[PDB]
Amino acid sequence: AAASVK
Amino acid sequence: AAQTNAPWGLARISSTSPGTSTYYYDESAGQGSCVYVIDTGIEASHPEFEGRAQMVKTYYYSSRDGNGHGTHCAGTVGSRTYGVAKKTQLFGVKVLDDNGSGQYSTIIAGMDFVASDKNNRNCPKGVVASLSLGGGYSSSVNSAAARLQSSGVMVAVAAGNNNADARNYSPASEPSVCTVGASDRYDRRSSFSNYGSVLDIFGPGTDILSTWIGGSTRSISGTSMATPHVAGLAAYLMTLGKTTAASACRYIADTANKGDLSNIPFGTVNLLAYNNYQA
Ligand SMILES: [Ca+2]
Repeated sequence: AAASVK
Repeated sequence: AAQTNAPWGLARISSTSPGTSTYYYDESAGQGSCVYVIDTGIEASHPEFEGRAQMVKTYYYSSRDGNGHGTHCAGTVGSRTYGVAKKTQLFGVKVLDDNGSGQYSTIIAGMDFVASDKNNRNCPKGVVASLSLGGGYSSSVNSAAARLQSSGVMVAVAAGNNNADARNYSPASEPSVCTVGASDRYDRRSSFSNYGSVLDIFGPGTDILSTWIGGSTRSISGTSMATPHVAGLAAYLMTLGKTTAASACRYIADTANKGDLSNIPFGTVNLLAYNNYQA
């Protein structure tokens, strides 16, 4: 899975 | 101390009322505390860091911030003009690529790095980790955040920008760490801010001026901008001796301004970060 900047 | 014509969010965190533009803080300014920023990197050369920021770890072919997001967040923690804790040390952990993306395995690797690495640094007053990133729920990401907090680090996390229940996001949804929502200059919940019972605290998140790459500055908005206000506030309070890593999220909530915000859904705390400073 991939996380991202918020 | 008083910094005149301050960016609005710094003024907000030292005020009981909206509508002021002077940041009031104790001169100790987070000296002797340390903050890790787990993000796209930090432009350590930026004039505003004054030699207090360095890059300690990357997982890509370079340690430079090519995105800007990490440098902005670092500036709200610890830049001379734009930062909460103007005398804190700033460590950069590049877990996100220059597009702002990162695999969960890399993110976890950067968290466990912090728990160990802190023992190789000089941070006698306190250690915070700012985590302005999130994604889909994962127990393994939550556990890494829990482990970092359990080692004796205050972990602030952005709630996310989906106008959604933060229970479905990670590490926002890990109860043991400090989960941060975004507010605007008129004491509304930002219209993108995730909400819910897992939120601990709100901080300024709309139109936040801070440092960018190339030695520049700009304003952007997000729960990613609220979170470094709270990470910097914890460092500041630990330097003053008021609280510790394991207790700072609770300390902040207890001392916060209560009932100021609007647009708060039922089930979400009405608590805005406040430094409690009395000159
Ligand atoms: Ca908590």
